[PDB]
Amino acid sequence: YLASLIRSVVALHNLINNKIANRDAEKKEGQ
Amino acid sequence: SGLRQYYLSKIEELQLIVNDKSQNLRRLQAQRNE
Amino acid sequence: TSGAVLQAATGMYEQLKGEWNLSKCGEELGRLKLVLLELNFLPTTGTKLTKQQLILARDILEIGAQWSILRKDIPSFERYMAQLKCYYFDYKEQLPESAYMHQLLGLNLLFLLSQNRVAEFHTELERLPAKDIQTNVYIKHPVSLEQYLMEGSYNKVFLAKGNIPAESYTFFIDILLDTIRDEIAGCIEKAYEKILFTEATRILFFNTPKKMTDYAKKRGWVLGPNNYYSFASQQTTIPSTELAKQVIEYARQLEMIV
Amino acid sequence: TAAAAAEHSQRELDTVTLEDIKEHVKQLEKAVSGKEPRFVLRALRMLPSTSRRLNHYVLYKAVQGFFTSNNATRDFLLPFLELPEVEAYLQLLVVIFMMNSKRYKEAQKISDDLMQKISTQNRRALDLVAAKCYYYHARVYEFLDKLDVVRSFLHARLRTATLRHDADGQATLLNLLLRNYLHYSLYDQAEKLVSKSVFPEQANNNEWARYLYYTGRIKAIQLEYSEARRTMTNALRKAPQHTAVGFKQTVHKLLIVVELLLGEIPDRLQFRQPSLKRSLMPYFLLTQAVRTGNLAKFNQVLDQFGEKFQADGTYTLIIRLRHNVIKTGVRMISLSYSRISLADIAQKLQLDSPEDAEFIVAKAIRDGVIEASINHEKGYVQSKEMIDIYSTREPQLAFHQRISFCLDIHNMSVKAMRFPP
Amino acid sequence: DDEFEEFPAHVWEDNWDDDNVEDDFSNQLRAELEKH
Amino acid sequence: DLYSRYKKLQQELEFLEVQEEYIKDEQKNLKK
Amino acid sequence: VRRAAVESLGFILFRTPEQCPSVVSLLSESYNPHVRYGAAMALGICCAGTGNKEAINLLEPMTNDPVN
Amino acid sequence: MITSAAGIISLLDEDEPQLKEFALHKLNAVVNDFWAEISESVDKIEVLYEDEGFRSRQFAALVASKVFYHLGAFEESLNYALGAGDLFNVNDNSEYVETIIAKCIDHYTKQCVENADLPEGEKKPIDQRLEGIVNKMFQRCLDDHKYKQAIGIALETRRLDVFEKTILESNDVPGMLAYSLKLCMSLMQNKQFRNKVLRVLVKIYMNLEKPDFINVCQCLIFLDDPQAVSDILEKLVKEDNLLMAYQICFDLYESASQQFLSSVIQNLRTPKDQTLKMIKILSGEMAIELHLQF
Repeated sequence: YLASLIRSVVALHNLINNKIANRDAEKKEGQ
Repeated sequence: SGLRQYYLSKIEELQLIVNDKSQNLRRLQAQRNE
Repeated sequence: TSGAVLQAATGMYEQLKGEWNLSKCGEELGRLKLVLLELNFLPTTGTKLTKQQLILARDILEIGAQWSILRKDIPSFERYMAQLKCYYFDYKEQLPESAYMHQLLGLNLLFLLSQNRVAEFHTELERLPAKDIQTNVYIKHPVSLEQYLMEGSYNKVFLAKGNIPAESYTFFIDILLDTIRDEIAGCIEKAYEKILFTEATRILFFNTPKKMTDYAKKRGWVLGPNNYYSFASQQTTIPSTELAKQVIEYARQLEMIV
Repeated sequence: TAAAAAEHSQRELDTVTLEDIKEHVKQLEKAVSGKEPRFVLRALRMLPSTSRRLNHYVLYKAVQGFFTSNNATRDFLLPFLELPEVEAYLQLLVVIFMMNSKRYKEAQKISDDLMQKISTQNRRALDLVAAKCYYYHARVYEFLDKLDVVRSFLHARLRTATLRHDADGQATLLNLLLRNYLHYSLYDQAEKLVSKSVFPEQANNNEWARYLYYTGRIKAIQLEYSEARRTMTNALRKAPQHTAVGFKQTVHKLLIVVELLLGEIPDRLQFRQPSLKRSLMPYFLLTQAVRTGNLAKFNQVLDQFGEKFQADGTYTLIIRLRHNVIKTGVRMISLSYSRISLADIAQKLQLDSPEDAEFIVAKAIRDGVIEASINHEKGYVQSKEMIDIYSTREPQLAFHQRISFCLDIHNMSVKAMRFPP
Repeated sequence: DDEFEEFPAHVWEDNWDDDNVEDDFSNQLRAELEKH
Repeated sequence: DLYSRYKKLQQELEFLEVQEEYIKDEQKNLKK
Repeated sequence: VRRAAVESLGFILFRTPEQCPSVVSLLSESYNPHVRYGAAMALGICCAGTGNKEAINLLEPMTNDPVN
Repeated sequence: MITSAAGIISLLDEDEPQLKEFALHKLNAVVNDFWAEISESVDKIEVLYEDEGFRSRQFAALVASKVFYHLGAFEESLNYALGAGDLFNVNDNSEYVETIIAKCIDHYTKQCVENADLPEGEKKPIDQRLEGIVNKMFQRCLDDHKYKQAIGIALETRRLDVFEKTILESNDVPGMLAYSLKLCMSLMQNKQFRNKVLRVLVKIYMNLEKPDFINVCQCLIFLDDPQAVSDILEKLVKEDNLLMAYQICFDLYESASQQFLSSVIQNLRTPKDQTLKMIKILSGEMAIELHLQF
């Protein structure tokens, strides 16, 4: 359970990074 | 007319299916490329 | 045409009123139902009759419910109050208030107690106006009965059975007493480990001690009347297959590519 | 001219808000043109702030300068102000400002115009704007105080929006329909509909919170206290933090009531919360009275605060309270004891007779709030022989639920991982 | 974020037992020892 | 037009499905 | 066999030339040089005499590879 | 409004076949709001349908279909919608009607597709009223001047008769023929169905007032019918038409396989100068010589 919790937290952090990168890329491309 | 609406419904359903399918496929492509 | 049929409706409704204000009452009620069907039960959002004859339809439905309670017909009973509650709650603005309504609603509430649909009961309690719940006696008395029952003062509700707002509350006291005996049973099943015969008798109010064998002749948890009845004593292995399924599910959900 | 200076500053703010509206509109064009049938949610995220900052002259100039593509529909906006998605979003802003002005008649006329337009246009990226329009139309008819035809019409719209496999519209329609049923006290029909329907598992957090609140209300009045309490706690958790004070207050009140019914005591932190202290103070008095077990205090507080009790709606639950007041007494008596006798139970609960105490403890067994045995041969209530719960499958089950949840979060995250190219 | 405008709107960490009204423990102890 | 678009989009859907299962299998092999 | 399979895939898909690049692009950036060669030849056969744009775009980086 | 249908379900539960019909009428009236509670009472409607009926076998079917629709069990809803019969009233603007028609079409297409490949004898029987609803939809499409996409529906349903009827009785016969050929050669995969559709297409081309012999020859190439194409060429040469025959032979060489060309040449062998130079063109001497010279 501890292992799965850590893995899920890491996955969420990766998704947050991906969202930030995608929004930055789209904003830069638009402007 | 009635069958026109029938096809519009079918287009919409399969179009949403295709859109989400393409999104998932591009995500998988990024993963495999990594 | 229409006016003539309305006049005939009033005519045989007054005929029934003069009749009783049993079997022939049933056929009269059937005729009234048929006539109302050539007429309309519910205007249903698009006719808007606003009929004193619709008030009369509500009335004849009430007398039909009275006949049903006299006959002790639970199906027709429920049918008649379903229709009556529709009429009452739906067209409050269009129709005038019926003073002979809270009595029937309280009777329905008592029947709900006796039949053990407490959830429904509370639904009708919510539906009812809040003030009447306290102000009225016809509505409050079922509320007090439920209050005592769900508190657990079975002796107190037995005592309160004597208080009846009207004779209409008939045979519902009896079926509710049977329900109370059922709850006391419940207590016997999953509490009161190793209960005694006389204690069971004087808790679970059966009839005469010779009939005390009741509820064991029928519900019968293999009572095994070993003098004390033992309460029939009514009341460590690894689930490896299930837990292995769970663990294999974890492995599968880890290994899947998604 | 301080008035002139303020007007010029207001017009500068108007230009900024018009630029914001342009940004939202272009986001709508991006969404429709491209994949990801979204970013309409991005545009709507500022919808509350834009609606708050709206102005009469702002809307008038917007309608005057826009809607130039085609159609003369600006004749339905200019007199009262004196594209696939852009028309819908601007028009939604217009009707929101009309509601702010409180002119319900033309508000509902214009909303019906919206509703016909959206019913005509069977698009898939317009579903979110349609849901927002449905919510605001339910609200305008609430302000008009009719809420009669909404039942039928939103029911039909829900049928259409569930025949189409939509989530946001389904959730919004279900929430509004349940709100109508509750406002009219049609608890039976609400229960039937929630039983025979399925809430979209992936729905907006706000709609999820609303649905849990309504379902908890249904269960509480339907005699499902455990389910009502857990659903209501989940709704409170899902609800926003620095807003929605009224929704949070209602959830807190009903949750406190349902906990008191279950037989527990609410956390004092709720009452201590500044945003809820004054609102919940009557329920603080009620909680104190129940904990003390003083029927006189209970009755006097009920008489004093009956007003708020119609304002919210708890009377059936508030008498079910008295029931669970005695239930809480017996639960604590069994909690802080292991072999207490029936006579001691009667003495401590002030019950009239040991037989009455016996009946009450049996009903406590009904409710499962004492989880204890009893023996009337000697007359004492033995408790379940407490077991060291670690050499058993309870820890396994708990860890299993949590592990499954963590795996599901990982799966959902790695699926939501998106690449726009 | 979205807001619910639909629904109408000490420096310590207190405890439930605190509000309970009872005699001072000094008086309670004095009584206990007097009757013991 | 309508039927032609429907058939084209159906073909696109099925093809993307096969390409997805390919990407899955090949990702498995690359992990190996 | 892997290379031959990719070429055969191109043979299968030539009838819709724009469609094949969507597939063979992912192979084109493959760690197996035989798979890369198969991707190249499959794209060539599929889009032969078509002058497709993304096919040439994919070929270019492959035209600059360390393997022969 | 009404706020509760319990009274109406109670009316339904009775045993009077004069009250029952009015109860069903009101139920159908209010189903747009009260399927919620009508659902658990549907079984009563099911048993009330499964009987002599007395107009119930016609109205209870519609009511049950409506309630199962509002639920979401389209599989069960469709059967009772069919059992309703003429009460369906296909020609009307209603969302329930639209969706039930869509599900009917989907089920019919699925059954036709799955049974076509099965033996000529072991074909699962189709529902006659289902076929009737589908035929009514066909007729509506034809009447609404929507001749296009009627061929699409027919192709999906695997029925060549309606496809032929709609392609024939319609404006722009050459345009519809070209569109159908595009669909048949491009999208649809099943080889047997493609052969049948192309057979129908060539039949229509021939029966046309001025047959499109070029499209006919291309279809013949696809079908691999050297005897038929040889007969076509023999007839064309017999009538005073030579340019069409020459172009047909040129396209035949440019498209069809060597074995097919040899077979058609043998069929031709089995004025005569016309036949001789037609055979030479089919062999392709002039084709290769022209390409070499170019």
